[PDB]
Amino acid sequence: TMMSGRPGRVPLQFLPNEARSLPPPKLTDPRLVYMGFLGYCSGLIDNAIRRRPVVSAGLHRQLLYVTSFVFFGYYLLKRQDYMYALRDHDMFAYVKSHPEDFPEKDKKTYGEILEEFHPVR
Amino acid sequence: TMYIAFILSTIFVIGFVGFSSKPSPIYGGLGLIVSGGVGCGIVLNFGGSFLGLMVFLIYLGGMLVVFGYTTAMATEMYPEVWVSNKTVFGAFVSGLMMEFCMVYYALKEEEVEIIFKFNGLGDWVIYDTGDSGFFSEEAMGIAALYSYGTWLVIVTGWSLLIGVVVIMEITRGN
Amino acid sequence: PFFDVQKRLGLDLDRWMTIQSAEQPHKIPGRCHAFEKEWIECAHGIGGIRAEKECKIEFDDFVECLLRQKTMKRLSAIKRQRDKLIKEGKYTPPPHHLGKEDPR
Amino acid sequence: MNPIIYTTLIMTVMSGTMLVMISSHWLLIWIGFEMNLLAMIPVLMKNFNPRATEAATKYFLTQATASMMLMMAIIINLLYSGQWTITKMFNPVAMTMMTMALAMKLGLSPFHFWVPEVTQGISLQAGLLLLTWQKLAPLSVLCQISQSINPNLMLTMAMLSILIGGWGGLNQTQLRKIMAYSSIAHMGWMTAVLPYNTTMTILNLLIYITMTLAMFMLLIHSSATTTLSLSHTWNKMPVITSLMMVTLLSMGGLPPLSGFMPKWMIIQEMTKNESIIMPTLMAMTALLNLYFYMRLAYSSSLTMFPSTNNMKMKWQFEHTKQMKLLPTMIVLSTLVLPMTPALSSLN
Amino acid sequence: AKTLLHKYSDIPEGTECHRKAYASTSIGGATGLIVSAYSIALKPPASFLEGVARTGRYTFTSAAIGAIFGLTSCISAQVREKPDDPLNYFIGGCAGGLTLGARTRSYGIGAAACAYMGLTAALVKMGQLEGWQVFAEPKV
Amino acid sequence: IVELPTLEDLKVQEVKVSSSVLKAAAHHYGAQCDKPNKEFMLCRWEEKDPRRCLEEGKLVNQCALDFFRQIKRHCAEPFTEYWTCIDYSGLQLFRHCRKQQAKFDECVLDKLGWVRPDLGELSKVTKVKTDRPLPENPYHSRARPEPNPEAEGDLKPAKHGSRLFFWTM
Amino acid sequence: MPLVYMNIIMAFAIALAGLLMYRSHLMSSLLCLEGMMLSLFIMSTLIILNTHFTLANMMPIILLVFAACEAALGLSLLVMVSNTYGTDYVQNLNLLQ
Amino acid sequence: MNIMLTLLTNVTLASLLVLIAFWLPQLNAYSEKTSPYECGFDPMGSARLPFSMKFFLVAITFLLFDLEIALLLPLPWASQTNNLKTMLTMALFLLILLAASLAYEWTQKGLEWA
Ligand SMILES: CCCCCCCCCCCCCCCCC[C@@H](O)O[C@H](CO[C@H](O)CCCCCCCCCCCCCCC)COP(=O)(O)OCC[N+](C)(C)C
Repeated sequence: TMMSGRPGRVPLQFLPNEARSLPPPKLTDPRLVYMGFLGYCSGLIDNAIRRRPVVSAGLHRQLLYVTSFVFFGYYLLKRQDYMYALRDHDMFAYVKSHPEDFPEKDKKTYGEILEEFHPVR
Repeated sequence: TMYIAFILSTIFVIGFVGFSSKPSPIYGGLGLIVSGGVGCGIVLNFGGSFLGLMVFLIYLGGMLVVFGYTTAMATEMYPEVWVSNKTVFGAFVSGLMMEFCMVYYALKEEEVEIIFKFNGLGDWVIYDTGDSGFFSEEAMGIAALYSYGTWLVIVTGWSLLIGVVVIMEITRGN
Repeated sequence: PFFDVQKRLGLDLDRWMTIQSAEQPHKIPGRCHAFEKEWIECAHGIGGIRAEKECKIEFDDFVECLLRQKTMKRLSAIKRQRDKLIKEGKYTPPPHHLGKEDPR
Repeated sequence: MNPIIYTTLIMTVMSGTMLVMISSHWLLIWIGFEMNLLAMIPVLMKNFNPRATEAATKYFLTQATASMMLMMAIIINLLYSGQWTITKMFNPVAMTMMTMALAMKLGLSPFHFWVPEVTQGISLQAGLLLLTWQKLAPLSVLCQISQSINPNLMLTMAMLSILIGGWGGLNQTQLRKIMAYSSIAHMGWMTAVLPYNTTMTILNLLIYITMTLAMFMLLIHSSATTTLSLSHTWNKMPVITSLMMVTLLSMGGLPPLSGFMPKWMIIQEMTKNESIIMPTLMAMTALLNLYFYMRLAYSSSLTMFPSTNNMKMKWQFEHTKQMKLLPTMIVLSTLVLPMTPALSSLN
Repeated sequence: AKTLLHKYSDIPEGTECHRKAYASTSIGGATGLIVSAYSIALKPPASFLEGVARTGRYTFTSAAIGAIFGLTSCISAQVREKPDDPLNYFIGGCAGGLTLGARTRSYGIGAAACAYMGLTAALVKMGQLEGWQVFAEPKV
Repeated sequence: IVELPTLEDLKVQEVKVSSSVLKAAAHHYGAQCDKPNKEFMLCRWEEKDPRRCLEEGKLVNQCALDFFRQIKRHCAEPFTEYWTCIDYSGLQLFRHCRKQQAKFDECVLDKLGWVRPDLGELSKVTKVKTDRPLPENPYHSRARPEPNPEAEGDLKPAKHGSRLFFWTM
Repeated sequence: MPLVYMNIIMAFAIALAGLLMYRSHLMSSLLCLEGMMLSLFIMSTLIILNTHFTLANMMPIILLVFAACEAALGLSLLVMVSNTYGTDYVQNLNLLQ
Repeated sequence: MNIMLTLLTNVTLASLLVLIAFWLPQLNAYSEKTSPYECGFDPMGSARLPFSMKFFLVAITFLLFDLEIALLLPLPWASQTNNLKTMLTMALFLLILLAASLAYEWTQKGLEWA
């Protein structure tokens, strides 16, 4: 399953205190504003399905939708960055854990190496 | 020894041979009666007596009666006996030869090759010392259900209750 | 999604019924409590995967504790051996009338 | 049946699945399915038809035998390891049966034959609920026993579910049977990747549920059923047919659309495992799955089947009893593609 | 059983054509019994003698296909003596369809069966050469 | 290959009093014989192997023998008058006889002079000194395999994050 | 594993094959299913009696309950199907296997 | 053993009574004498379908109470558990639901018996 079952950590909490230290996404992270428009269009279809005079009507509820999805979108972004930062951390710790299996291979240059040439004909 | 528990297992299995073959539900009800008493006997041999008497009571004293009601609702004229059709009787014989092959394998005394190995010999061999004070393991073992296992009691209560509700919401619809 | 809410809330409402040991009424021992106890003490931070390697021996002894499989194949081999000797050997006289009844 | 009882049933179904998602002990899982069943049958019997009755007969009969095989295989597991915790199973002859039992519970082929039929026998409400909520619990346990699965056995049903989920989909007219073959086809994609990486499964699951919520809310909104019945809707409330088109394409997984996100993560995962051929056959057949979504699109929005006259009076009357959750279920099931990475939230 | 395919797998190369051909005949027979089994299961024959007629049909056909495939393949191996390239199976593949073409008494189905069965077999050999995993282990 | 004690070394003359007779006076037997007894069982539950404590298992036998030797010279006729009353019931219930216990308990409390324990007394757990070591590892067992490291540092932000496919950030 | 267990397991296999050979009026199937139930019960109880795994002495009865419970439900459906026909499996309205 | 012996002697006893019941009077059976009784006049048809919802509508409720009493049985032994307050609620609990189940039937007019 990976990550799940990792030592330490507790099950249902949405977001570890071990996070927090990661910077929060900034207010106008483009992904986030995209959550905005996602909510926007949902709010619009909400009108169009129920006839309605689309756009101008219910501008109220439309604002509710966009605030909704941008709101949830925020925390969801926080957990996103937390998770990726997490796998990066575990990965590096593991590469220190087994230096032998992750050799620091010597880097021969092009002059040093031969390679077959295939003429175009 | 007597192998009595094992021969009971054999009568059990043929109880399912005549039962799993499908010759009017009533005779199958007989099949589960025979297999039922044989069952409670077999589990009685290890001394889990309370359970064997649960099944001999709760099951056979309950179920097969209510099946003795379904047939009143189903029946159809000229119900078939086991002998009354070539596929039914053919099926019963079909069970008998197989189980008999198993008993022949018991005569072979070799570990069974089918599916996975059956270690063979008499049943007694697996027993261990049953030493205890003035109480059977079973007694407090099931008595534990209330004090020490409330959760199951909750879900069983809830389940049976809403099962009654379901019976309502099926039969009332008509 | 193995939600483990029962763990986070600590309700333990299910966990007790698990395992051969784990406190049983009137402290009645499991028939195979020991091999099980060792085998679980072997099992923690090793977690699942490496556990099927390193703890194999313990689980094995626990298996034979459960089924008595091998001791039965042996004991069967002896009892079947004895038939060959049945004419060549007379076994033991006491079984029939030895000190085993004096023994207690 | 008055709402106060109906809601208790449906809530005890929710409980009857939540219980599977909580308990670690096996016996509580088999109890989870078992309670789920009893509470699932009656809700299929609302309105009640001579047809619906034998629908429920099908469903019960298969679910009962499935639960039976499952409990048997649990008991055999216990016999050969004396445990109750989920974890690895310790005896392949048992393990394959737990896989079979669950294979019926998902309705994967060749166990699948009940699902297209049962769907036919019930209203789109009970139908939708059957094709979404019932798909949770058995998957909820498969994710827990992904560790020891015998991948051969899993990929074979996982593929055959896609072929049968295809060929049986080209043939039918009335939509409910088609929705049945759609779902029976997606389950092939879920259960395929399961041995390799469960998080992709759960992702695909979420998309599937969102999708089929979109469709069934739409069919409810138009009360269409047989394909022709759907055909008339273009004139009355053009929007919703003009939206069935899209959600159908998202079923089809045309790449800008959200429904492409499942396949395109799946292909990734399996490709890390090598196993390069299997996803190619799978992805090729998924096309065949698409085609009847397209034909169904032709009956509906893209082209106008002749209207019946009687429709005209119906034009005066707005639809009512709006279903709040719907618009979001459309939008999430479509536009969300540049939000794949968020999948890692599922870790 | 896997032991049977394992039996067929130890060709070696193509030596002793009969030894191989018997095994391919065995596999073809197995698949024939399975197809017959589901066919009887899902198309209730009515009058059981007709059912055994059916199973005799499929079993004999698939067994035949396996036989002729196996021996043409090994013979080609023992004649061209190339003998390792995938095309070495392909003839047999092409041959196999014709066998199927004969029982069906139709040029069409025989013609198509030639081509596709041929390509499938060729891919199989190519796969033995390349260790293609079809059902790869979780590894990841 | 398992180690075993010789057939002889275990051998000890048995207590051979019948169980009813045994029970009739055992209520005192717990009260008097004791130190070897609790030493024994504590020795047993320590290391579980019986062979280890078998010798104390001899010592308790002989101790009980001395107990009855103390009995027979004094109370006996009252004693037999008692257990004969008890053995008559197949439930072995104490309630059925009782009155004789007046005879027996009095003849002992005078002629050999020491009290019967009250009903609430024997059950309580007893403190017991002992010189022999408590066993190292009674299960014997093996090594505990080395736990996976719980290594940690702190979380620097992901190197480019969400590195999958075309996504930049 | 001792032969007796093998025998009960086989009784299960027959208690399934009987359910699936499946013929005529379906009441036979509810029987065969209950037989299956009983075999699982017995096979469980013998085990819990074996290892003195005492807590699990509670399970078989609980098993029994729900299992019996679903069967108790099953008859009701049969009633309904019996209600319109006088039961037989041979008559099914639904199309496409 | 003990019990199996008494079972065998009882059943053999009864079977003995059967055999001395048939192979004894030694007289003439014949048709119409052997025809089924129907209070004189011949039956209008062999027994068929005395159908009633009012059978199962309650009989099923029997079955689901009998399963309940099956859970009631452990009670006498459970009473001696070390921790009754943990138990006692449940001891009451099921009975409430038993009653509750009945109560639900009592007034949905599902209990028309007969
Ligand atoms: C009647 C009609 C039928 C209705 C049926 C539909 C029901 C849908 C239910 C969907 C289930 C979602 C799960 C949400 C529960 C919240 C609990 C949450 O906190 O769980 C935590 C974990 O956090 C969750 O992962 C948060 C999930 C949030 C859901 C959305 C995530 C991003 C969606 C990706 C797709 C892109 C769409 C995004 C657009 C907004 C703790 O779990 P953990 O102990 O750690 O691990 C469990 C094991 N797992 C990972 C295998 C499951």
